[PDB]
Amino acid sequence: GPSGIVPQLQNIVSTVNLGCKLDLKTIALRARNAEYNPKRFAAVIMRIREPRTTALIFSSGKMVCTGAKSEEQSRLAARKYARVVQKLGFPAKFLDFKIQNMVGSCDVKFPIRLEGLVLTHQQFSSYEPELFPGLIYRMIKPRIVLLIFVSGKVVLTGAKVRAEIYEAFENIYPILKG
DNA sequence: CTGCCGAAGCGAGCACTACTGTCACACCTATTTTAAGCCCTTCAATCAAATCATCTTTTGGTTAGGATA
Repeated sequence: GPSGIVPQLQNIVSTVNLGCKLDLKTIALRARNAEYNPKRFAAVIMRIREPRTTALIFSSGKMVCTGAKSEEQSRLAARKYARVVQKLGFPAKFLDFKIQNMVGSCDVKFPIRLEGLVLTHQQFSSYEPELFPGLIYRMIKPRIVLLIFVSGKVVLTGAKVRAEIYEAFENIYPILKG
């Protein structure tokens, strides 16, 4: 059963279609929050604290936002940037909101001997202590990629909802225990 | 007044990896979030090697406990 520690989400990734053409130079000229460094990259990157997130905008009318701790928080930040662009003088719309990725982490509070895991799980676990200190495991159900360390803490990514993170956590937990 | 054919020296066949005309798709980086491990600096707290001050062990000379020659 559960060890009493829940996987806390660390990140959320989401995108929405603004539905109109925008001028990045105009945004950099008007908005009190903007980049335009075309010498490096022709784009504008936002960020707000409530929710704590970073978003990025193009002239093509797409938005990519990331940084929240919950999917609904990410959507709130997305709608905040949509409001900002609407009051920037652009006819922005909050259309086709899609959630792309999230990151979570947890712990088991006992040491992990990676050698046994690689010896019994090499077919899906990649161990290489020379470059990346931890161990890499790719999980199929659901499409999750997992990082495991000796300290017992685990990083989970590749899901679309917190339920997937929890379910993968409890799938791996017996393996971590033994 | 023009023309044939020999003598000797040449030759062959057998021994139970350099550029150029394109072209699309790679190369390239705009950022988010971890979990333990990273390189270099850079100063600060602690340390230990070397040097200075002084007590003491002994090597040449004076003193009065001590003695021969």
